Amino acid sequence: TMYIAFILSTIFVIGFVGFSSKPSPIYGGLGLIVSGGVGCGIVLNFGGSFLGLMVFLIYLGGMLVVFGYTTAMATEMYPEVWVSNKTVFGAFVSGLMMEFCMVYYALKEEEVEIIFKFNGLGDWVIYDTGDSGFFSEEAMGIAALYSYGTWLVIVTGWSLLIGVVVIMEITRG
Amino acid sequence: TYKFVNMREPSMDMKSVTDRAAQTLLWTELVRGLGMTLSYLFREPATINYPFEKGPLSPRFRGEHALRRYPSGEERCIACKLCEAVCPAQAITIEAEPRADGSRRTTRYDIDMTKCIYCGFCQEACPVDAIVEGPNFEFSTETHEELLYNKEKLLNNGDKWEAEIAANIQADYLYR
Amino acid sequence: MELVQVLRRGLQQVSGHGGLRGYLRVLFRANDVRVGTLVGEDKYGNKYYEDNKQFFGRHRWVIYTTEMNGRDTFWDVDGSMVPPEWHRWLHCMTDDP
Amino acid sequence: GRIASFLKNAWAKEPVLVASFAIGGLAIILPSLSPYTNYAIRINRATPYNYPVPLRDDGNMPDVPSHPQDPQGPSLEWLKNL
Amino acid sequence: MNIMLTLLTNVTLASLLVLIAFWLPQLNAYSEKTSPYECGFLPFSMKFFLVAITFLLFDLEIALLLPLPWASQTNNLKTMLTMALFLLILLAASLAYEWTQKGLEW
Amino acid sequence: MWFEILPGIAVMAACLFIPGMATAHIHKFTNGGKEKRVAHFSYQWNLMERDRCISGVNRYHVTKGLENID
Amino acid sequence: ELSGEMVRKCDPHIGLLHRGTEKLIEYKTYLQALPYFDRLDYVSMMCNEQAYSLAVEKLLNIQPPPRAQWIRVLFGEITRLLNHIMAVTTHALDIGAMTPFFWMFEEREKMFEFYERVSGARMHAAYIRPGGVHQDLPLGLLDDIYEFSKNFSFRIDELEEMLTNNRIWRNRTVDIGVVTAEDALNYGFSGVMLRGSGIQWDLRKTQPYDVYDQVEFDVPIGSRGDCYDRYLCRVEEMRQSLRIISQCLNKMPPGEIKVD
Amino acid sequence: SRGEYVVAKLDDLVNWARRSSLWPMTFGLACCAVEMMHMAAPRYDMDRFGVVFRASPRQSDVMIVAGTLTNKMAPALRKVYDQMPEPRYVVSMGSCANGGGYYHYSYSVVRGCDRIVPVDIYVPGCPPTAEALLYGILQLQRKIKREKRLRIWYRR
Amino acid sequence: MFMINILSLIIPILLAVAFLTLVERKVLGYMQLRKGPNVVGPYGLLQPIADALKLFTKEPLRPATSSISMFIIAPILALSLALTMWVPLPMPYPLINMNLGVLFMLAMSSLAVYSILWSGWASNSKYALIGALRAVAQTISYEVTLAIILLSVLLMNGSYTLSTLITTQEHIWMIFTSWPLAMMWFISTLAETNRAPFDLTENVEYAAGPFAMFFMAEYANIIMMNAFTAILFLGASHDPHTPELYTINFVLKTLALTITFLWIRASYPRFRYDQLMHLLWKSFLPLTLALCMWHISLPIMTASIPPQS
Ligand code: SF4
Ligand code: SF4
Ligand code: SF4
Repeated sequence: TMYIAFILSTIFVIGFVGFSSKPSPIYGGLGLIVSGGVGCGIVLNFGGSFLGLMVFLIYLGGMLVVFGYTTAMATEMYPEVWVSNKTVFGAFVSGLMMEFCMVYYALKEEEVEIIFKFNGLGDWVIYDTGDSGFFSEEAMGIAALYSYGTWLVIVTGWSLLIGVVVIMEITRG
Repeated sequence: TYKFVNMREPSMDMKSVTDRAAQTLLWTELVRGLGMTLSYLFREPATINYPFEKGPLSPRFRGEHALRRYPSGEERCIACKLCEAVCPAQAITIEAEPRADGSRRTTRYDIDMTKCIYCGFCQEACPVDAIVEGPNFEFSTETHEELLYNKEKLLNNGDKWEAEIAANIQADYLYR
Repeated sequence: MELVQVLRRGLQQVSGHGGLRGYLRVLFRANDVRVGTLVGEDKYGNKYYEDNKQFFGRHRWVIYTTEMNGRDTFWDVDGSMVPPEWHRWLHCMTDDP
Repeated sequence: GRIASFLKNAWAKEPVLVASFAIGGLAIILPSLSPYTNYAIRINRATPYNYPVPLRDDGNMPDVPSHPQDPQGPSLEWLKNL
Repeated sequence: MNIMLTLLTNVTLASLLVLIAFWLPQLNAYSEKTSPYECGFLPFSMKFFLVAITFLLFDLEIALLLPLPWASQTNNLKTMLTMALFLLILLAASLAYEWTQKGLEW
Repeated sequence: MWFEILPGIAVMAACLFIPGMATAHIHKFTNGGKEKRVAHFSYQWNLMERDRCISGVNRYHVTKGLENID
Repeated sequence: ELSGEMVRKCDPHIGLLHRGTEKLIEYKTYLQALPYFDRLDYVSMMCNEQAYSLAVEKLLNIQPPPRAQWIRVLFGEITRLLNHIMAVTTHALDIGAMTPFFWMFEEREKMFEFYERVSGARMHAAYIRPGGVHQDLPLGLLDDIYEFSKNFSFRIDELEEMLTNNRIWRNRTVDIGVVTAEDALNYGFSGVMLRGSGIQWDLRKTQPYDVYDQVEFDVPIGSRGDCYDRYLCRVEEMRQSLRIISQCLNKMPPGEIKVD
Repeated sequence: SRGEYVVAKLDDLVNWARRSSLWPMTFGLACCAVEMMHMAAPRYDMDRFGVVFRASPRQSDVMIVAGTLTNKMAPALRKVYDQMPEPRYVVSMGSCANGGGYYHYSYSVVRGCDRIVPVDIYVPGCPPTAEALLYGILQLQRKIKREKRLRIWYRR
Repeated sequence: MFMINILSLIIPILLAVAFLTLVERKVLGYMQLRKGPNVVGPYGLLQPIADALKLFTKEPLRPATSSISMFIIAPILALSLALTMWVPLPMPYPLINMNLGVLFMLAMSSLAVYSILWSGWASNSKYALIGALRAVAQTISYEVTLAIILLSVLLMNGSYTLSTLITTQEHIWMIFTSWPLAMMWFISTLAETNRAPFDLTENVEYAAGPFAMFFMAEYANIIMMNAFTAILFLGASHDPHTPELYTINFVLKTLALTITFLWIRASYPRFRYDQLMHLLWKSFLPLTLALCMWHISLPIMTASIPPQS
């Protein structure tokens, strides 16, 4: 279980290939839910509990659920799987093969370099030895948004409100 | 002579408006209804324990048709066939011939209970109290053919239920 | 308090059905465990009980016999097992047993 | 006058909104007009999340407490009373 | 490993029950209902999508409102309070815009 | 009457009672007859890891007191 | 034809229970035709018989005996309770409120016993026959009717306690299916439909039949024409029916039960 | 034998489950539906026996034909019946459902629902009293209790 | 031993759901002057077993699923998420103690929504999709108000840790401090589980086993939500030496809340989609926002900011 993070990252890539093959929307949405869940697992493994639950509650919970909502109401497609017609099947298989080639060139060869330099050592090495005491670094920093990042709060809130306005103006016909 | 349902103006007294808003916000009437159902919970249930307990019934109850006999043992039916005529569903089929003795005894008294409406006109028409709807309501069958009752079936039903049928007639003949 | 009286009455009902065995027997054969005066028993074996205290509809009840006309009725309590003479009293057509 | 009637009409017709505006409004005005807000700030600062890194005594720091527990230094007695 | 074990056990239990409910009960022979799904041939009303996009945006604003419990421990209580009230006021303003204008049609 | 519902509610109550009791008992049984320690922050875990080393049997439940010193 | 969630054209297709009763009546005698009317409205049985009985009596140029007329009205109002219970409870049941249905249906079971005590059948009675009623009331029937009516008012109030003031019930009934008074008359609406819109019309008052002229009651009148007002009207009709029932139980005259 | 004993006991268990938790669908067509409601009314309370009125015909086990099956309604009855899952039992309530009753000679009345769908229990009456309908259901329960589907499969 | 704990959390909940079916039947009946299941076993104690056995023997009909794959995943997701939501709950000691257990619960409920969408879409049934989308709309509105209420009440808890709620409510139940939020929270929980009056009567294509599992998942969610309400507002005394006391009190509270769920089910007429959303958008949401403002300002203005740790 020392390479659990690497396994999760590979599964993340696999799910990305799955939904990036542009399959039937329903099957793709799943290809994204699976990858999203994996990514949350990776973030939790690095210690980002709040951010891990963030994607699960917002991205997977709401963003992808509204995406599915649309696919369900505007359903004009013939259902097909990732291993369906060659257009999707070949793309999925080729993506998996490219990922597997990267993995082999990464583990068997320690210093793998395609566009960036990568080291085959387990990601556990990058973890830093330190103690936060009675602290949640992630939580404390994110809560500092209300104290330090007042400007960020203002801009993000204005963007949200104007987003509601824009959505209504667009979907008024 | 006529009553105005609804048609009640709401008072705009600040106290009245306050109580109305209290009803809206604090959900008072919903709580009242909830309490009513809770009261119904602690009442005594009205379910009878069938078939160990049977529901109330009156002596005038109309059920399974039955052919009766005189105390001597002779079939009361004298083949007048007026019960066949009165039957609003044309369910009774009566064919009669002079018996060996010479009396008007039916050779066929067939009533398909699957067509009878259990109106009771037959028992009201019979001039000798021969065909009388019995007290048995639980005579469900598994095949359609069984519902069609022969004369023999009617005679057997009469012989089986005679005690109750006679008691009920004795308890109701004065009203009729 | 009256709660103790209720529990005691339950135990009395347990005793009145002839011990725990009979109490369970009436519980699992009739789904009712109240007791009443044995008005009478037909020849087939069905026993008829009446309790005026119970509300109309449950004042009179019949415990069906185990064996009737060469048929096991320990669990198969047919509604037509009631004899004609008892039918009047059980169905409240008359008030005379 | 006219505003007073409007409030009565609003509570008569849409009491939920009237309550929402009132609760929200108080949740803004009341904080500024409250003395315990100052205390709430002090309590947050008082809580010693991290170690109080000692300073090297130079001989010219009378106020700074060079001891475990003596009069020099901040006091949490105010909180104890609260 | 404990939480991973819980997830694995729950998922496997559910999948096993789905197996014993989808393939085991259909083993029993029940003749054959030679009954075709007679089909012989779109309500994409905005009434539904609007409920969805508005929910997405309100959920986004709720996401910004999540770190509030830890944000109450900040020394700059006034600033944090002002920002929190600002975010809540913006949520209320978005709701009011939709309510006042042609929105909340659901 | 209404007390006839009580049997089913009691059975459900026992069913729901099983989990909490099981969790508490298993926690105490696997944590040296003590409430299972919590690590919500790194400091708490650091104490556990130190305690594990101090015990010498790689178990944090066993705690060494003044008898262990000197 | 639904615009997604809005009703544009609701075409009612009927005839799923067309049994050709009218033609069958022509092939049977007047007495034999009476049971058919019981089936027509299987919720209000004896009321159907009364209408047929009055029509035959009018053609026969005969008058039912005074006792029978009071008996007809007494059971007629009992029949009105049966339907109003059925109408309100089943309407609430379809809306979602299921508890009131069972509460009032036990009272409906009690009233069915009154039918069976006087005719021998629970629903279809054929008791009101052209010329009067089939038989006289069984000794003790009137006393039990008084007992039921005495405790029936509480039951109606319990129904109101659970529905009338309930906001969800009002939202599902208030300002729903509003019918203008003029439309109701032109569309041939009758009964609660007319009264719901405020039209002060009731045959028991305007065109008295049997001994309804000898009873005193009040006609509930709606104000808005929505379902809620008609719901209130039907409830109030149940209350006023008890008023008529009490009068009949105290004015039942001695005499025969069929025209002599 | 032991095999017969095991199969018989298992068959009894299966029979008990179905007869105890029969789920009927209310195909209320006419007057008989009213008495069916009185069966589910507090006095008789079919639910006490485990017979709960299942609105969904796709999750029902007993179709209680209550009323006059007209020619116009006849196709619907059969189509609903074949969309019921198995085991499915049909209980005919009322003379109209049994053999047309008052409308046997009508021009637009099916001469009994037996023609359209196979019937298992016929409840006589017009309308059959709620106890009689309850009696029919209990008779159907006893009918299910007698069924030996597994035993016949083993002895085949 | 940990696996034993997982089993002792999963199996009892399923049995409790099975008997909750009978409890609901009997409670509704006795509120309707009827006796619930009383023939099948003593006091109907064998009724759930009979129902389960009948269901797992009924011929399963195929609903022409556009994607069996998906049609089968929906039940699995629902049941697994329902089982998982029980894990973080502190019955005094939780199985898995998470610093952010509350957010975990919310996320699990959010994923559960997909089961609805997947079921309807794969069902290949216009009416199925319409009804599924209506369910999506209903759960959409509840999540917002539920999240806001949960955040506001946890502003006095001091964190998202579920265990801390016991300590916060050690002296006084949270409801006495936040009763309006409690009202809206309970109604929102009703809306979440589609329990009446937020049902949409008239995933039905599911046959027998599948349906049975969906039913079990829904009722387990009912029990879990009532437990969450109990822990949030109806705090219970916990003696560290004897946790059984807290377990008993908590179980009793959860049972009371489920009984209230049934009591409401047979007390009120069902809402209408427009009415349900004009509640969860135009009555609850503004009040939730105002109360969130109040529950942010109150701890600061009263110097009652709860401890972070
Ligand atoms: S009316 Fe009576 S006597 Fe005449 S045929 Fe019928 S049963 Fe016989
Ligand atoms: S009771 Fe009516 S339906 Fe039955 S045989 Fe007599 S007349 Fe015919
Ligand atoms: S049998 Fe009688 S009560 Fe039943 S539907 Fe036919 S006419 Fe109506």
